[PDB]
Amino acid sequence: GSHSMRYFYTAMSRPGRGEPRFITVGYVDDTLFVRFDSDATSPRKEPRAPWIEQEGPEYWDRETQISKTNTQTYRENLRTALRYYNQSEAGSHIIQRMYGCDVGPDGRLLRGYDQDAYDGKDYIALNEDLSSWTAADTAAQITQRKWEAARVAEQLRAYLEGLCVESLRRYLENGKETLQRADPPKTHVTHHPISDHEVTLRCWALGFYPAEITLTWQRDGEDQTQDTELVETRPAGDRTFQKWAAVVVPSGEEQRYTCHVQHEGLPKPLTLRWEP
Amino acid sequence: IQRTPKIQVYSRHPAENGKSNFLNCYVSGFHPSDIEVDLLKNGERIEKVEHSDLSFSKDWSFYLLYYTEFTPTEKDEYACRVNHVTLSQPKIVKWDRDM
Amino acid sequence: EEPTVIKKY
Repeated sequence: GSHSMRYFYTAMSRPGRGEPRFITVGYVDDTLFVRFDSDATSPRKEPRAPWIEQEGPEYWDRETQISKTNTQTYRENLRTALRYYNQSEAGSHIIQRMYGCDVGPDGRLLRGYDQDAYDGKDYIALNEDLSSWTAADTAAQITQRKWEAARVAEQLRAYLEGLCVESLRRYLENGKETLQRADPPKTHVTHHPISDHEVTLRCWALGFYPAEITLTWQRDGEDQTQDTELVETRPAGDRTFQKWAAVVVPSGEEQRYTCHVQHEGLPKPLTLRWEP
Repeated sequence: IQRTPKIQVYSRHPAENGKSNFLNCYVSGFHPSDIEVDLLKNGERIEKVEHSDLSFSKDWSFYLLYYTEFTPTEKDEYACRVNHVTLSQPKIVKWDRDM
Repeated sequence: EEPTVIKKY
């Protein structure tokens, strides 16, 4: 199926408590495979997935260098961001970055990203054309002029179209046993009386991967969108995820409701009900 | 400017007294990143509790997973205690084997 | 794999 690789930067300043902490994590779909922490004893890129360990020693050193240089780049970016917003040097601030590429089954570039955020708000982002930028304000505009001058988009496009997809393609092969395996969810409905007139029906989905999934409750065939309680998908801790959709139905009308499940690990969308 | 963390307490596998399992507390949708989370057994801070590497969603909000191994019973009670810059007092969520 | 590419604000 489709796949994606993404890198996430987190540069948090901490006034009076040392230099800003820089963190990097690489993900392939919903799996984490690399991590860099400027706070670690020996700051360097470390493997987080079995299939990445087989990379040559040059790999790990090349990657660790990038992150080290980036540690400085973004620490400088945090200082620069302070001036752009006329902010004090006594407050803590955060810069976030998430970029990467998406590919279809044929492993071809589908889309590319590179977004930067400051204190949670959008700052600047590379447009889908991979050649133009979008500045959220006059401050990010300054950064845009710099990036256009230093031909940054050009460099990113090159990566996004070359190395990004190439390395991802290689990663998918080495970890095909897991990265290319979709585990369907395990489902069941629970019955929990709320009163003498209403009861709660909860549709569960467990041990599935990837995280993407769709749970819906239907009343006589009608989706109970604005009526269903849908908890945020959560990680089980074993690479798989969990999620449930609940709906309060009148007692004696439980058979008028049906739960629908959609996951790429299932050949056909599922449908279940309360099983007394 | 700041986002309060959403909290969920649950087990990796379906509960079963006597059988070993994992107790999880998933905090998400918060900002900034600084946060303090403890897993409580009958009210006491369980020692040696691990957590995943900090990451964030598409809306830039952070999320972490705190987990500890454990064997549930019908008497022991577990909960998660969370504190964040957006919380005046630590919030506590009692585990529920049906949530 | 990450690219080099330096992005000074």
